[PDB]
Amino acid sequence: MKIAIAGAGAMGSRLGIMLHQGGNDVTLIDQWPAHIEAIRKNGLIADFNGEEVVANLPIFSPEEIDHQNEQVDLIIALTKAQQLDAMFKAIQPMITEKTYVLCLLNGLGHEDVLEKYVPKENILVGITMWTAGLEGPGRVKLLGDGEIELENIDPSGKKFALEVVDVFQKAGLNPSYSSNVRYSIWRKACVNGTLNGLCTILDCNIAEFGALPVSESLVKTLISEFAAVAEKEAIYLDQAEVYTHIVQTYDPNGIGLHYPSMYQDLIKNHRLTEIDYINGAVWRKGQKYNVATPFCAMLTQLVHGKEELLGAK
Amino acid sequence: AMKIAIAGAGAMGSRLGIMLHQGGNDVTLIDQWPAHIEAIRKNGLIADFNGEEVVANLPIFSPEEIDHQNEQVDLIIALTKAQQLDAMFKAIQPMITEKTYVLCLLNGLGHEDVLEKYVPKENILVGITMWTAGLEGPGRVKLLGDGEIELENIDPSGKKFALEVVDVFQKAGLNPSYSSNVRYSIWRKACVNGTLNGLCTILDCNIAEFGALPVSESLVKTLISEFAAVAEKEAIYLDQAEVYTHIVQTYDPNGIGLHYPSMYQDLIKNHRLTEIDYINGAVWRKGQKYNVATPFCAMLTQLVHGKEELLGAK
Ligand SMILES: [Mg+2]
Repeated sequence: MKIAIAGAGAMGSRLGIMLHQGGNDVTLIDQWPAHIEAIRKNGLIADFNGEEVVANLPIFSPEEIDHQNEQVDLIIALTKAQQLDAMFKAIQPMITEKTYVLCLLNGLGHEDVLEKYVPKENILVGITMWTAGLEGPGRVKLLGDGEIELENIDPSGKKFALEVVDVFQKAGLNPSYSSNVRYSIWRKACVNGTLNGLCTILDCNIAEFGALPVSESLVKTLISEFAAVAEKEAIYLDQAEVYTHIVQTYDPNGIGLHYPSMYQDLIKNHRLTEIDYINGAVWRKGQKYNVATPFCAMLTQLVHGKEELLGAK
Repeated sequence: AMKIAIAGAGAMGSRLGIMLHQGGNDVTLIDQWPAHIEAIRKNGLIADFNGEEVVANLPIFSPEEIDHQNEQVDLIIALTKAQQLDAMFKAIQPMITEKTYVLCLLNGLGHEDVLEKYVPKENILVGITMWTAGLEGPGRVKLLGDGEIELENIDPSGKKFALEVVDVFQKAGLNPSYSSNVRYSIWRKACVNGTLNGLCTILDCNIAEFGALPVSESLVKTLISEFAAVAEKEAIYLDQAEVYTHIVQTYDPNGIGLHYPSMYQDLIKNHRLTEIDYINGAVWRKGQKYNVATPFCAMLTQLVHGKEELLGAK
């Protein structure tokens, strides 16, 4: 298999090394100049389970890709959501009608960007439980075990999804085909589409939010909107268990006393949030599917208003 | 001679009471303030009325005292704040018959929905009072200046009696007029107050700061649309463009742009409970009964109530 890894961060580097070792043609694409230079000069150097592994993998920045580059069977997308479109536009010369994409991004709706570059039937989604650390440019620390669960988003993509599993198996990645990955991503986005935005706007921690008399109605209204949109994509969220899952976070002996990650980005660090890929994505989908998602719409607008007020970058 | 009960005998109710008494009407005061009841029972209601002392020996009762031995009245004038209106009208029911009308003088939206539990819906009038009144002490008010009252029947059957109330108020010197814009102006005002108030409160910012946001147009217009959708069901047709234009004009730092709206001062400055239930909460309540979606009103109401709880507002 010819594989391009779009985003050669810690996870991308792990996957690249392992797939290389498994006998595949691997090309890295990355936006960190020092990292690129280091890999070009000394190879990708991994502290891989106490053993040094050096892999001489081709690497390019997106601006360097053109017609001359080799075409690939699979692109593994690790590029963060806000650079995804730009990354895929750059690597277009490497894509044919037969090219598949495995999207390993967090959050929702990435297939709307990806379908501009690749048929929908060619899109796979995955979750990785591997860990990885970058020690510096061209150097990664790889420890522990893990696995990758993946799923075709379109029923025509099943055969190739199984072929990616086989490739990943021979590379030691511990893959499985799972009919639950899209559901788990939807379910997680639900969690991230409640506490994140609501704590950020109201300015409070998780247990403080949970204790509000309005918390039940706000959370449940938001879950229902995620569920209404997900249903159009043949994902049927268990709304009662999603609610039970969120209610458990309120426990002060658990993470109750923590502030959610969106609070940390915006309120603590004045950085732009992930809202466009959570409630913003449900809203975008609702608009295309003629499903009303007003709480997601308003929460998205309020968070964007708050970002601008705090001069978030 | 109309029999008139004043529900809420504060400074304004006291003005109306005295003046309607001077016009020869049969006035009864209803009030929740014990010291006020005691002073009025001892010495009558005392007004410093344009530099002259006027005393009016009016009957006065607390709501809990009212029973079927009390007089049944032609008109109740409602001035009790919204938070106590329901309990006030439940208590004064013994004074209401099928022929009793209410003139609601409260600020804000949707009070007819409480009143109609106690007074026939056909008999509800709404008005705006431009008079001023001050409270000097229990049973003692200070009345200066001029004013007027504009009023309107809510139900088309209430028109003749509304006109009769105007006549009564005219003779009492209250400068009344019948106005077919009263309900509209109340809706338009609530619409304005249903945007910047909750939004600046939740986001923590002033009016111009809010206005400049790239989401200000979308937030404001969606909220306006919800107000208009529900008003339409009650045969009030809001000019959504005019309302938006008014809101944009508030962004001007030469005008009120640098100010914070009243709800912000209530909650964010003073840690006091907001009026949200009688603005966005009222649109939301009506929308539910009319099968009209009002989700921005609903969410904004819940967020404001959320913030009240977080700040320990009282
Ligand atoms: Mg700005």
